[PDB]
Amino acid sequence: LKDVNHIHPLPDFVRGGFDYVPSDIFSGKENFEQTLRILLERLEFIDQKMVELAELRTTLNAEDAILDEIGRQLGIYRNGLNDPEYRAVIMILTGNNSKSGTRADIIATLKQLFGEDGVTTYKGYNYRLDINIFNTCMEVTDILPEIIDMLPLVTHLRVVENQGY
Amino acid sequence: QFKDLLLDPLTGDLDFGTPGDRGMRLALTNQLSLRQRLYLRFAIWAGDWYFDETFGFPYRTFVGKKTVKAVLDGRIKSEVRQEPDVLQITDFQSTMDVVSRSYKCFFTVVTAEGEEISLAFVGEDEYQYPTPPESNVQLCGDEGVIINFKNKLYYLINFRLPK
Repeated sequence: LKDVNHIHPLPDFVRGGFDYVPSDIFSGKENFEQTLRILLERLEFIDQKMVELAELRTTLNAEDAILDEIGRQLGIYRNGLNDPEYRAVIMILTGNNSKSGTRADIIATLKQLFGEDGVTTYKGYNYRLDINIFNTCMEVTDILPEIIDMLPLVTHLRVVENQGY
Repeated sequence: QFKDLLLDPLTGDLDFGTPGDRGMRLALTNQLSLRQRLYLRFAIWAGDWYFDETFGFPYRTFVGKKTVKAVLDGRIKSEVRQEPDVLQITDFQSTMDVVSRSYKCFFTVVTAEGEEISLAFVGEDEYQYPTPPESNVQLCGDEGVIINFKNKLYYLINFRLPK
């Protein structure tokens, strides 16, 4: 019924405070109101930017200019990656820390990179595993090094990518 | 002498001034300060201003109720004397009309005027520091000593001859 995240712009900030004019003594004088409005409306701008200072620092929306700072703390350097996929690698490596490389587990990680039906996985008798891609939205060669990391120590892997079925 | 932002007696907004000298002004004369100090004290209904529940006048007690004129006048006349710089109240014409149910009183208040104690915070200074001399006047004299003497001689020559 209520949002748990209380960090939001204050609703109707301006009309508040004006509500503290005692008994409409000054209201309708058009000389005191403008002086008060001009000062209060400055806080509006500062109040608004208080959110982006917290909202924009999250990894989901962080821009490349500062996303590097988030990656730097985790040891994931930009190298030659671009912004749209640099976000992906950060998620992939971080998610690897609570993984076991099971068949059900592997499907889950690939799920975040290719939608619901964009990926499928065949399995083979002698350590063979196969990955199929149908709806890639980013160039895969640069993402490939991580795709190896979350697999068992002895996996034998093939990678094939195509658009659609 | 209580300083504060000047309130226009005619409109109630801040007295930004005439179109030729628009700006902001402070209440300096004790008369102007006391005027607005009474105006605000009477205009704010008791309890309606947050941050101070005890300020204001309790109009709700009288308005809308059958009340005695004499009781109201006492309270009206008492709130005025809460200011520490009120000398006296001269006259009080309290009248009530039963047809329209309106009440309207008249009175005036007398207050003296004080001094400014210090001008450090307001505008100007009262001293007359000297002016440095010009050119070689200091080390060699001044010509004005000649001009004044010449003028004195001329005026004395003028005086003796009858006119």
